[PDB]
Amino acid sequence: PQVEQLARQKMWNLAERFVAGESIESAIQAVQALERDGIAGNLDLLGEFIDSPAKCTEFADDVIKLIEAAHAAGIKPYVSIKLSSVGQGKDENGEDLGLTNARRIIAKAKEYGGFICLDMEDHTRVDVTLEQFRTLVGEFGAEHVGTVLQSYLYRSLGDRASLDDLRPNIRMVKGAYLEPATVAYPDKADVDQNYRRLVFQHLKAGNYTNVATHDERIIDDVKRFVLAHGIGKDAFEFQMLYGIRRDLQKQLAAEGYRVRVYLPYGRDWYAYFSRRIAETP
Ligand SMILES: Cc1cc2nc3c(=O)[nH]c(=O)nc-3n(C[C@H](O)[C@H](O)[C@H](O)COP(=O)(O)OP(=O)(O)OC[C@H]3O[C@@H](n4cnc5c(N)ncnc54)[C@H](O)[C@@H]3O)c2cc1C
Ligand SMILES: O=C(O)[C@@H]1CCCO1
Repeated sequence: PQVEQLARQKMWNLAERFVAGESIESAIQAVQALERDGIAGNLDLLGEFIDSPAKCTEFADDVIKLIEAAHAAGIKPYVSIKLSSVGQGKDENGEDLGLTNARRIIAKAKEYGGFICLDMEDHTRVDVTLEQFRTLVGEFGAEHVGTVLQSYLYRSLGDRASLDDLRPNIRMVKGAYLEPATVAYPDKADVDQNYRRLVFQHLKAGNYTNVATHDERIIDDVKRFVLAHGIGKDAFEFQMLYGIRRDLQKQLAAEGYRVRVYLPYGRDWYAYFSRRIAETP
């Protein structure tokens, strides 16, 4: 309705803190702005839990269009995908559709020297995502595909250790989803301690670690750990969501740490944006 135009625009203005815009062009412009401030980008097309196999494959094709556009602009493709957006769990001609679309995405990013992260979704998808991650590392190399472990899950430390033979690039996060006490630590102090164990164990193992958090107490303790263990500032990076603690993003880059910002865009922004709102301090 014409009467609702102002409210629709106001909601989008709220979301624009967290979402670059709705187009590939808006996302590329936002990454160029980050790079001018010494910060790297990690592109994501928004959307998840896509029901139709056709739409899952269209979504993968749109991620490929993004990778082509980034490359043509002189940006090394670094893209995060949710496998539920590209068909994970659905069979097409005897193979998992998420796996076959992820192969196409990673092959394209790798042609251009790029990288794909498999985001971690809710706990029901962890086993299949870790199985598919191991398969994809075998096909494309640990330099070209990474994944995520969530510190709120009891299983995560064991999962991290199980992956060490792959020398994998892993992003450590607290965890974005609603999870019961049989699956996830209810006490935030345990989530935060387990976060440190994941980062510290990954660094000691010599694997590339993405320290994805806006929690300054944790960030300061990671700086301390890296100093005490003689770890180079080329061996890991901090990561933050677009729009959150921009001051820290800039400060860390000025101190010579690597910083890479998760940079989402697209028309289907409601789910991601709703999680940002629910997280408000
Ligand atoms: C780059 C990146 C990628 C991620 N990828 C995944 C993934 O694939 N799967 C997954 O389950 N989780 C993922 N996460 C984690 C999930 O998004 C977090 O649980 C959430 O970001 C919690 O924020 P936090 O670690 O800053 O800490 P918190 O303890 O939640 O917050 C720490 C402080 O950060 C600031 N802050 C954090 N969030 C907000 C906000 N929404 N609004 C305003 N201030 C805020 C506040 O100052 C807050 O007190 C990712 C997080 C990051 C940073
Ligand atoms: O989708 C989300 O809310 C989180 C943050 C980025 C990747 O997974």
